[PDB]
Amino acid sequence: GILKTKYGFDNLYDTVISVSTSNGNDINELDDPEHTDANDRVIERLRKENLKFDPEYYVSEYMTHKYGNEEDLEINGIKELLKFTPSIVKQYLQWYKDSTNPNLVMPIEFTDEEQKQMQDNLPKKSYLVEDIKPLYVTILSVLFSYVFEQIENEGTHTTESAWTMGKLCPQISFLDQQLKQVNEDSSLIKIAIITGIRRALSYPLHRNYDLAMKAWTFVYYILRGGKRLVIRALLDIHETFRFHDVYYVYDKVLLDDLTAWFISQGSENVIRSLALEMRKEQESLSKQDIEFECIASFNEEPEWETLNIREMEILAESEYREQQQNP
Amino acid sequence: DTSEWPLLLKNFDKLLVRSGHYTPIPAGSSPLKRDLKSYISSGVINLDKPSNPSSHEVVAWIKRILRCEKTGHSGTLDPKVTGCLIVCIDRATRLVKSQQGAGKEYVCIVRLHDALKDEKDLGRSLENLTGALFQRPPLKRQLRVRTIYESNLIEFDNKRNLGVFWASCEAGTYMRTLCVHLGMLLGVGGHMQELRRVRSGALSENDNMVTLHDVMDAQWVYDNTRDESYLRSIIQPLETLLVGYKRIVVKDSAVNAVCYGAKLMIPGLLRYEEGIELYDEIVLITTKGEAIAVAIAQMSTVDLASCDHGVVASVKRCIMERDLYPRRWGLGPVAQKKKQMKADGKLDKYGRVNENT
Amino acid sequence: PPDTVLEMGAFLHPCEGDIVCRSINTKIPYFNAPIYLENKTQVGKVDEILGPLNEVFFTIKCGDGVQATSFKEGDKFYIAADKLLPIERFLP
Amino acid sequence: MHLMYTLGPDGKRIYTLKKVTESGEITKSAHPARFSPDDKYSRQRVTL
Repeated sequence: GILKTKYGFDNLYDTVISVSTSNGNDINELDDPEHTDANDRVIERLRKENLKFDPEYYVSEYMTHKYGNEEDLEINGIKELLKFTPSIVKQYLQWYKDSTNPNLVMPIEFTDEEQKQMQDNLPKKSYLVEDIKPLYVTILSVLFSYVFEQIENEGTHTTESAWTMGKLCPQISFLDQQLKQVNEDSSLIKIAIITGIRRALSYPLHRNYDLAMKAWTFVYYILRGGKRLVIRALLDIHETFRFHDVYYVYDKVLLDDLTAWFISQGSENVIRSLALEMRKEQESLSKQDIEFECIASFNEEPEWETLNIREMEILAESEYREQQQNP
Repeated sequence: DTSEWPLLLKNFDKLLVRSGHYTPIPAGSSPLKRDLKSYISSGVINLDKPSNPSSHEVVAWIKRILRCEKTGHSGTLDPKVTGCLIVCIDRATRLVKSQQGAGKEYVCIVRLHDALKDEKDLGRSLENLTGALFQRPPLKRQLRVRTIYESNLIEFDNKRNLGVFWASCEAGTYMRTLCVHLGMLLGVGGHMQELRRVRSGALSENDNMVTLHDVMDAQWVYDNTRDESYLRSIIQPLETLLVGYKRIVVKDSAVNAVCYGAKLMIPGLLRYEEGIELYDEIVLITTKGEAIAVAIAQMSTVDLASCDHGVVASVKRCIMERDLYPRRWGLGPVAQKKKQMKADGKLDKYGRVNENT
Repeated sequence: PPDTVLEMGAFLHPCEGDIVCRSINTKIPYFNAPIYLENKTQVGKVDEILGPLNEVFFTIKCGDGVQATSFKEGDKFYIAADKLLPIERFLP
Repeated sequence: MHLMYTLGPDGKRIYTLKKVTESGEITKSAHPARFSPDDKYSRQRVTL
């Protein structure tokens, strides 16, 4: 009608994204970034995740992990990926083993390069934020993106690292902080975790439920490490976006502020609490909750059939027998 | 004999082989044997820009004429230049960044503001301004260093006070500054009278340079007679801009990973070019000769021959789409099979597929 | 009033009302950096900087009532030592 | 415009300011003709 619908950190930003699409921003997935409210963003995302998800790609990836040979498995990568531990997780795990009280926060001394980042690259300002609960959940979401990226890439960033992270993160590719629809069941943290999984089975190179789950376990570990370990990850995420001459924009509208805010207003108790909260939700989940609407046709328009990811593996393994049998 | 094959496929048997075992995935087409919509979408026109409407307006005209999602282009430094403008269409836009940082050659007419007391002086001041030069942008304008690799005075007419010369230079070098600088170095003062760009990166005015009139015709001819041959001749496939680069062909199975930015590993290696030095910029290609990505090599050809494990190349720039080569197990539409499980029972009480055997 | 001063330029020739100089410093002038004679009087300011990395030249925009043609070869030109950047700040 | 050429023996352009060379070849403008986006003469120009 008139006014743009603000987005990003505390809904302060506009225009920036819209402009970036003319400049090669292919992370954004909103059809109309400047004129789409929070609820409509959900509607739009959920529907687009369905069109994006590819079951034939999903089953291929599963079958390879379970039934492919030594050769096909090494081309794919999945077995190695699942053995891998990101540098940040690894220094938490190391603290854990040595510590006689695994329940405390983990002491971090920020590196010289990290001190420099915090002076130079982040906004210096106070943050009056009344509504901080969507900011923590964004942290929860973005960490999953990061951890997934570290695993899939085995510790070394690449020229699509920001794209991978931005895709797995609903607050970035869809500017969506609400996550849960409202119209006229489940925790918000439980949705964030389901969203992470569903996107990790539709967008990246490796689409694998175990992987998604592994990435989430590692998120819980970093959280348990405490605020200072979360900041260390936030700093890496931030750089990966800043260093990109197109996607730097997501620092502008979201990560610039989010990391600066977190450094000063970030609570240690809220972090730990989020950690134990998200672990419960993750552990209450199974393949049965991961549903996608997939396509079968109809002529008398396309008709969607709903099936969870476990149903897809049984139909695969069932038809796999007929192939192994008949010839 | 394979030295008759088009573009990136020239001299394919002059690539040192690695693996013998593999199976060709039906997806994708070779660059020359692409089909219209996607040929155009990997398209590149070496345009002779007319001396007038700005580079952006002209590209806009190409967009309106062809009708396509995106167009970008090789460089804009001077607005009245004629000559090579490489207009990229759709997926080819992926390569404009490189095309813009690509070396450019010019033919320039300088206007001196008074007659030189020694004609031979210009050639000398031109010779003076080669290699790393200082240069501040003309009419946000910071002093930078640009290199002029070679120049050459072609012709000088002291009475008319006009000189015509060639310069080869780093991207970002301004010819209208160059002209002002000769002006100052000669005392009489000077400025750029006119300019023509004779090469932009891997494309010179000799390599199939077409005009806006050709673009309009080629499009008219399809829209009215459905013949493509025209349209398909003015548009060269992006793989053109990559002939110079050394080549690694990638196993069909490993292609998609490169499209997501992942390293290329030994298991994924199929063939390699001789004399590839550690850190070179290489192109990675399908066996159909499609450019997957431009990559930084990580293993010398000698290493690439003897190595059991190891990473071969990191991706500098993804060109190819993400799910062009998905690795389908070729089972059968999973969703569609659940429609037939409603149509025949066998589905459980809750409507979900039975874990049964 | 100026303080500590460095050798900057040596007069090469005039050019449409400006002073062109061969460089005699190892450092690079600021834009608009005021230029002085030995008797420390402001003759104008730095305009254009040009030439190769080894053989820099620059132009002086002449200050109010200063003729470009009222100088000769040799005549040195000077700059405030604080208004100079090392060559390192432009290289890769 | 001032920039003119003739094709050398090798096939490539030889640039010059002169309207006719030293060897008596009449020279061509180096620059392409202006283009007008609305040019209904596409059909006439294509048959030749």
